[PDB]
Amino acid sequence: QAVQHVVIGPSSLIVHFNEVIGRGHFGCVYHGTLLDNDGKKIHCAVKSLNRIGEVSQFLTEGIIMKDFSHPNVLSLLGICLRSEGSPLVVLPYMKHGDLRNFIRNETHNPTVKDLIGFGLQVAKGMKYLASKKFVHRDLAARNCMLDEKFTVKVADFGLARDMYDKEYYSVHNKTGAKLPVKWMALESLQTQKFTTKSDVWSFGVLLWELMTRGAPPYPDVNTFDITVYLLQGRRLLQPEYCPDPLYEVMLKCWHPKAEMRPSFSELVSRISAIFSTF
Ligand SMILES: O=[N+]([O-])c1cccc(CNc2nc(C(F)(F)F)nc3ncc(-c4cnn(C5CCNCC5)c4)cc23)c1
Repeated sequence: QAVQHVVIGPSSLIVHFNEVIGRGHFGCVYHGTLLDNDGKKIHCAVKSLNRIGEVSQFLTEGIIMKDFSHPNVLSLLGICLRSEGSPLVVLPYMKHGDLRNFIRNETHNPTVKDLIGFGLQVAKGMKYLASKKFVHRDLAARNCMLDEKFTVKVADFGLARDMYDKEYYSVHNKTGAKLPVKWMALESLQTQKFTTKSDVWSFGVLLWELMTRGAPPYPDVNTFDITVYLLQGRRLLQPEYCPDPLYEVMLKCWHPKAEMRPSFSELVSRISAIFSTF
């Protein structure tokens, strides 16, 4: 026990295994139905982890993840160990899928204000995580979800940590770490260490993705050259319809001196002000 408050009884959960809605390196994600305490049926997303010594680490992870709670951070609904043996991670269903795919979709019409609002939401989610001394390491539009109410959830963390799109990652050959090179702070490219200050660099990249509606960053600088491009002081350019003040905020996030970058509390303030004016 001690993980009992995280536990979901098997007969209280249906996983719709024919309906794959996501795939990461650590397992598939399926549509599911959970019967809550209320006795109401709710839509969930279920994560099937394929890959006994490491079982107790999973229960360990479930409880710490359960303690995190915020409107803009992905929440853990529960975990279900079945007779199958494959641990199941139960998370709320995100109607609009990941934020990058939502904005790239040409049939969607998010407004400039919408896009700035998504950004603010992440800033808020990230503010809460940095206060709990949590470093994300992989903040990006592809790793934020969008629910039915246009609420952004910072995901890719705890039991949901994975690679869902291999395309942008280098996997280090010695340490195993995923390295999303084009979202990485300069100092992270050099030392492979990550901080809240490097999260801030990445949030900057995320804002740029928002104001370009999911364009690939630095499409013409190869991976290797990214380090000298940044050492040369060069940075991503202002997208066409990105307000001047917001771009200034991006540039702040990319200052070569980590200490010189704003904190997420400071980013929430500047961006709320931008969001509310005009
Ligand atoms: O953990 N992540 O940050 C992450 C990032 C990218 C992909 C995933 C796996 N995809 C997912 N992970 C989760 C989570 F994290 F809560 F379990 N919840 C999810 N809810 C809904 C959907 C989904 C898939 N298609 N759609 C609709 C898109 C518009 N039309 C058709 C259906 C929604 C994908 C999820 C996870």
